[PDB]
Amino acid sequence: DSKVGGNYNYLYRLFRKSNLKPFERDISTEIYQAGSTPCNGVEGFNCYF
Amino acid sequence: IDGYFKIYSKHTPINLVRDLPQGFSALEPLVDLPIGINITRFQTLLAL
Amino acid sequence: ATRFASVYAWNRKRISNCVADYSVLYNSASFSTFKCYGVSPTKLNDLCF
Amino acid sequence: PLQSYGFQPTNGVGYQPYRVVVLSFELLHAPATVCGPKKSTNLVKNKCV
Repeated sequence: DSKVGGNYNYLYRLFRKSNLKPFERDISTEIYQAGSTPCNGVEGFNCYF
Repeated sequence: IDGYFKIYSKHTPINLVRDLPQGFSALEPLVDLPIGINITRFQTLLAL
Repeated sequence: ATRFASVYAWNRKRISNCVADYSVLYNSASFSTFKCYGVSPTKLNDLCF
Repeated sequence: PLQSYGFQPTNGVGYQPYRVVVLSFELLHAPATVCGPKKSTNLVKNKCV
């Protein structure tokens, strides 16, 4: 699973609104709003993929 | 104790020439310093 | 502050014996970067140090 | 050993000055000299709450 220059085939969820329930799966790609400011579907301050 | 330096006090009127007076009086908590230093000795400060 | 330190002589101020409100910082939106390590930026306001 | 930054306002953003503040929090058995505000609710009476 590794290669020179780095393999990026594998992803992991870095941000979520709440912890997953047992054996739960979440494939959503909606930009996470960490702050009070809305993200309008684009990355920005407190708005990260 | 428990990570603090803790102080209690009370002041009372007396009329005596010498020695600690009789009777009961409970000291109230004064201040509760969150200070971590080690202490093993002390000395009194006096006004000339 | 009007003048910051040179990075070779980076200033340190101790913050203590006080009540914080990190939400005022995090919601300021004045900042280009706001990264927290080990502590979540949101839960930071619900915690003591 | 020290070199000065040349900050002209017309420089590219990678060469422009950035201010940084790093907040370092320590968690210990020592007393909590700093804590967050723990924002209160209104107070209500004569009801099971």
